[PDB]
Amino acid sequence: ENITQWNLQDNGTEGIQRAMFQRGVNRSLHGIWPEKICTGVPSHLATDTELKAIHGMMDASEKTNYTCCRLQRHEWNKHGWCNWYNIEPWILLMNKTQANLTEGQPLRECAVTCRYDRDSDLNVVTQARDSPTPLTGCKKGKNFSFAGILVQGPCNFEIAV
Ligand SMILES: *[C@@H]1O[C@H](CO)[C@@H](O[C@@H]2O[C@H](CO)[C@@H](O[C@@H]3O[C@H](CO[C@@H]4O[C@H](CO)[C@@H](O)[C@H](O)[C@@H]4O)[C@@H](O)[C@H](O[C@H]4O[C@H](CO)[C@@H](O)[C@H](O)[C@@H]4O)[C@@H]3O)[C@H](O)[C@H]2NC(C)=O)[C@H](O)[C@H]1NC(C)=O
Ligand SMILES: *[C@@H]1O[C@H](CO)[C@@H](O[C@@H]2O[C@H](CO)[C@@H](O[C@@H]3O[C@H](CO[C@H]4O[C@H](CO)[C@@H](O)[C@H](O)[C@@H]4O)[C@@H](O)[C@H](O[C@@H]4O[C@H](CO)[C@@H](O)[C@H](O)[C@@H]4O)[C@@H]3O)[C@H](O)[C@H]2NC(C)=O)[C@H](O)[C@H]1NC(C)=O
Ligand SMILES: O=c1ccn([C@@H]2O[C@H](CO)[C@@H](O)[C@H]2OP(=O)(O)O)c(=O)[nH]1
Ligand SMILES: O=c1ccn([C@@H]2O[C@H](CO)[C@@H](O)[C@H]2OP(=O)(O)O)c(=O)[nH]1
Ligand SMILES: *[C@@H]1O[C@H](CO)[C@@H](O)[C@H](O)[C@H]1NC(C)=O
Ligand SMILES: *[C@@H]1O[C@H](CO)[C@@H](O)[C@H](O)[C@H]1NC(C)=O
Ligand SMILES: *[C@@H]1O[C@H](CO)[C@@H](O)[C@H](O)[C@H]1NC(C)=O
Repeated sequence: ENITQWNLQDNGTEGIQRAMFQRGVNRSLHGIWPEKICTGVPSHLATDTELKAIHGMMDASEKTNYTCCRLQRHEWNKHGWCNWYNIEPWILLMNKTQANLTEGQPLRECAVTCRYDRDSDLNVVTQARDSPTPLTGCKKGKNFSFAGILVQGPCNFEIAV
């Protein structure tokens, strides 16, 4: 039911993806998304010490030099507080998910957004998730590159039939 999405390295894509490439990071968690989006005052303000505990997750914000904690706080506020109720189980979940992503190619990895590279003739995956979704920037009949791993389809498993 919850969508897990993450960023993948790509020097050709300015922002988080280029920063990950330079830092030798292959996969960095974006968020864990239940159906219910949080509205209003969070039940708890996510501190930098708390958010830093999700080891290896990079901020999408250039203002923190892609470290912590603008993306992390935004994720707790928009998707965390109203569904997890307390910060401790959400940090342990976000951190276990990132620790799993750092290991390499996940069991379920589907492209979300691409940057088509004319030189290598590949759909360089900039964001992926654990379930298939309509693509953005991915060119039809071109193979996908998930932080170096070549896959002919949009997922590292079969969807169709
Ligand atoms: C998918 O995403 C959902 C969120 O939409 C996740 O579900 C949440 O899981 C967390 C645990 O990881 C749950 O948090 C705990 O809630 C306890 C109270 O919950 C009551 O019962 C139902 C649950 O069916 C709730 O819906 C009600 O609102 C009730 O409040 C709460 O007591 C508990 O805290 C205790 O432990 C922590 C430490 O773990 C202490 O810090 C704390 O003081 C206290 O002792 C937790 O906060 C949460 O209830 C779940 N939310 C829902 C809506 O079900 C799934 O886990 C996600 N799954 C995957 C695979 O990603
Ligand atoms: C990771 O991705 C980045 C971005 O795509 C890439 O960086 C680019 O690298 C190229 C080559 O080193 C570089 O090109 C040079 O640009 C200067 C002018 O630069 C100015 O303008 C840029 C915008 O156009 C701006 O980004 C710069 O900061 C700067 O203000 C130009 O003078 C160079 O001279 C030419 O050199 C070529 C050969 O290299 C000759 O054929 C030619 O005649 C000129 O002498 C050259 O074009 C580009 O500026 C970089 N862009 C950015 C954004 O940094 C990295 O290369 C890539 N990393 C890896 C490891 O792949
Ligand atoms: O985790 C993230 C967050 C944002 N982005 C993209 O970077 C820009 C936001 O500054 C935006 O270009 C935004 O595009 P979007 O995510 O909305 O598709 C990422 O790539 N990864
Ligand atoms: O199920 C979903 C799918 C996407 N999103 C948000 O929309 C942005 C673009 O897809 C995604 O980058 C994400 O942005 P965010 O909420 O993390 O700011 C969801 O919220 N839930
Ligand atoms: C991490 O991976 C292991 C093995 O696939 C799995 O048992 C565990 O549930 C995963 N944790 C998360 C947070 O996805
Ligand atoms: C977060 O995950 C890392 C593994 O990358 C682990 O070493 C660390 O103890 C975990 N942190 C918390 C707060 O559990
Ligand atoms: C990134 O991915 C490539 C391809 O899977 C791999 O060769 C490389 O070792 C990975 N880097 C890290 C930091 O795990």
